[PDB]
Amino acid sequence: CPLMVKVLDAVRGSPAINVAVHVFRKAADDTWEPFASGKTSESGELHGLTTEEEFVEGIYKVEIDTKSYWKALGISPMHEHAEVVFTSNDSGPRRYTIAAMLSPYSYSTTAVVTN
Amino acid sequence: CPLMVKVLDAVRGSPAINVAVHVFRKAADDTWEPFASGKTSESGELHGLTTEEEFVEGIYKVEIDTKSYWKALGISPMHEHAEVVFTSNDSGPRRYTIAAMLSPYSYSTTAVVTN
Amino acid sequence: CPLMVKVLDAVRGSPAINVAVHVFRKAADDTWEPFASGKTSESGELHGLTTEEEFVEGIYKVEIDTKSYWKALGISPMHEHAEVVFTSNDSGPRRYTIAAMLSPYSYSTTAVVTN
Amino acid sequence: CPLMVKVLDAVRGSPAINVAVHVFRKAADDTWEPFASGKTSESGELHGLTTEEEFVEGIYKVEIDTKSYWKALGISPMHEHAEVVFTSNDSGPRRYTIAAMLSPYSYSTTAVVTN
Repeated sequence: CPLMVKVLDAVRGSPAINVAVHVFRKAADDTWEPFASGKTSESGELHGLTTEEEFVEGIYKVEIDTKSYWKALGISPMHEHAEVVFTSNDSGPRRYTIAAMLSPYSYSTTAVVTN
Repeated sequence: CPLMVKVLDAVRGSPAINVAVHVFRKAADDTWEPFASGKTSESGELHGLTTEEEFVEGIYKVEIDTKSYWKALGISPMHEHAEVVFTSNDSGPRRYTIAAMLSPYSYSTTAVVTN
Repeated sequence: CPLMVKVLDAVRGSPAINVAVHVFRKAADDTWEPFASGKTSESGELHGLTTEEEFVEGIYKVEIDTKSYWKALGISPMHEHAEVVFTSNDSGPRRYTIAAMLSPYSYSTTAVVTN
Repeated sequence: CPLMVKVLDAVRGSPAINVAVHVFRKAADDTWEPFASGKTSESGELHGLTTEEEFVEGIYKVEIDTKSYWKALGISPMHEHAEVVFTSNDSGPRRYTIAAMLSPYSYSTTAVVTN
């Protein structure tokens, strides 16, 4: 509920299905601690990564296995992965949607925060 | 000189070459009057659309024929075109560059206004 | 149901609420005919614009009143609107989700087409 | 010459000036070795990161310090940075340009490979 990840395919105009997503949280010693992970569903959305209790303030990294996605579609991409690093600096009942739009040579990402 | 267009292909990671661009200016009867046109060069850029003298205050529409571009590459796109509508004001800055990033199911257009 | 529109604010990272959206369909005489309209909800989403019975093949213009959105936030924007023009064909998938991400000088738009 | 970075501020419609850029190259032991760095000029462009002789085939990471840019404008952005990882090949086009479009809650990064 507090964190959702959505992956779109800009070449085919479809949800990017079964894309692996890893989320890390920056630890007190500046290292990346593994936090949660999953695969996008048929809608391109990855729900249920975390809970309100666990998703505290911090710096989070979302790494998307775009290369495996493209290769499964018959595409050899130029980007090796997609990575989005963001901060939650607002505790409380805040909901984050991290959306990534993918192409073999490009990505775009948007964060929408709602209450 | 006062109005430039730059177009990139975010799927192939290249300038979008030979893309037709049409510029319109809103007439007193709220219809779009043809103003200028051209096609992008091998660098994805279109220079010389207009002159300082001809480029007066008004509401301008820039339409980039992305559909013909994608079709010539064998790619089925979503959009008929990519566009920006903006107002030229003589109190504001003096050079307008329309920067367009293209993919078959996603585009961005930005007005970059410089002095 | 066949057509959904979502509008996001790239400056604030929030849904764009109460944004007016007009959809037009190109008539056989090359004119733009009013087809449907609505305003985005608190989620930035506009549901129920049309029905399967009404949404036939054709060329559609989705015109988003970004100017009123920005002025309600105290901003006089450079883009006068956002416009997304596309063709629906019946041999392909039938549900279109059109998302637009806004700034006073830029927008990006994504199309997701499902069956 | 072989590697350039260009950054636009899509909220203000202007080149993103004085933006720090760090480039790393993957070493034989899978570690990221610092390769080059610089900052964008008044045109938003960063030239002279490297030379043809030093930019050999390999996997390169380009990290753009978007956080400091927004913070210098008084804005606490969502993202810590914008990054792309790509592979250079000698038997291919020999100029790589990373084009980045920025907003506080949204960005795109594209690799443009030209000859």
